[PDB]
Amino acid sequence: PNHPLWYTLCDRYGLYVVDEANIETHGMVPMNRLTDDPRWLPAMSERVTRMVQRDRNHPSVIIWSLGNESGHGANHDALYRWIKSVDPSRPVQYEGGGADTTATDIICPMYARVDEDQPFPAVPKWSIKKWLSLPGETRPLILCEYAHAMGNSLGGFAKYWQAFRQYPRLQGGFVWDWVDQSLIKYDENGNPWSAYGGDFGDTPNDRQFCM
Amino acid sequence: PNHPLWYTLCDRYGLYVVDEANIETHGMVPMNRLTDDPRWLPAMSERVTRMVQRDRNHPSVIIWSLGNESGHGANHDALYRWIKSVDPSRPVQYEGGGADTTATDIICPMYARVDEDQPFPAVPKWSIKKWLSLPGETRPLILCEYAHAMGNSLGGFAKYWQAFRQYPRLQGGFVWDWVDQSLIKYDENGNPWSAYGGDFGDTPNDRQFCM
Ligand code: NA
Ligand code: NA
Ligand code: NA
Ligand code: NA
Repeated sequence: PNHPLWYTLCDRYGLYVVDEANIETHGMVPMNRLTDDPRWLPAMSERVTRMVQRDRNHPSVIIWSLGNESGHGANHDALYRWIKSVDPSRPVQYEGGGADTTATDIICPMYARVDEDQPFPAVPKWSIKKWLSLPGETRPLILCEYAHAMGNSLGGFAKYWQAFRQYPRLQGGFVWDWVDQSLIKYDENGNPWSAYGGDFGDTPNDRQFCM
Repeated sequence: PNHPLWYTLCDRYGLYVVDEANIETHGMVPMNRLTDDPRWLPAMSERVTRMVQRDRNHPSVIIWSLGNESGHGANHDALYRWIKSVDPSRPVQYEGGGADTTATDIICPMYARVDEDQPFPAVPKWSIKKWLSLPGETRPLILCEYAHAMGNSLGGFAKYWQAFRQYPRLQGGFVWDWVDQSLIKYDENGNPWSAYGGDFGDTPNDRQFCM
């Protein structure tokens, strides 16, 4: 969840907001180790419930998210249902566990391609066009992250938009992402320069992957 | 309906048969002028009922068809339901009226393309990949006619097969069609040559379109 003023400004200027619980357990092995453990349900529930209690009156918020990259565990199912019960006015989405689990109203993959399947075991990233018509699938598809804009990038962006416009149930997505996460450092003169991962003696690091 | 020996041979050799009623009213304006007229129901019913009564024991017949290019009329709905009631063992398909009407268990367009929509009013031919995922649509898609093999043709045939293999619910199609409808004619010498439309004094005609 963002700074409270962010919602107010989105209300007044006009932007659709996905308000997202502060839950990411990307580093766990497997990714759902904590989110499937009932002993972590209380901690997780507070991050969902106190978000809804704070933000539910903002018109700009149109979708709740259960967090990010925490696999899919039973705690997600529990908290999905809690929101649907407490606030029927907004869809709930969550990408973990394959983007189309029982804890999401919206098929919301990250980095699924327009035409090409990426059939990883357990968590495949189908072509977005194919995903829509998998037997029994009815949900709309909106990418929670796509067109990774790292450095000299956004190649093939037009291909997404052509498909967004042709397929009613492909309703767009969220580019990853808005702003380079570079920090300002100084040399011996007093000249500012853009510092990324590794430039503060930090180790292990993932380097320029913040930008 | 075919010569009775056809079904026997398809039973023994192993081919899947779509058995189709002898109903085509293509030249009406509009196409359903007869099939929506309750006075033509008796005549239509006998073409459907008598086919089912003849052929229902043949294992090779796996799908019933209500005919071809006769628009979509209320008589089609009546007869669709008569088959479903009399023989639950086989799906019913019918292409008229836009290939996805209430009178078909299978989306069965003729000459719908792989990626390109052809948005004709009332009876659009959506791209087959798009058709699958239209809001609310659940049925499988099998083209009753595709890849027009007229003379030097079948360009793009591979594009169809790639999509059939990638999309579970795209379950193939029927090429149009098997055999050139040329006839053997003779001249002053006694030369056997191949004759198409018009070569018999017949007027009006549509020429090489029979091949
Ligand atoms: Na769309
Ligand atoms: Na990053
Ligand atoms: Na298929
Ligand atoms: Na023809």
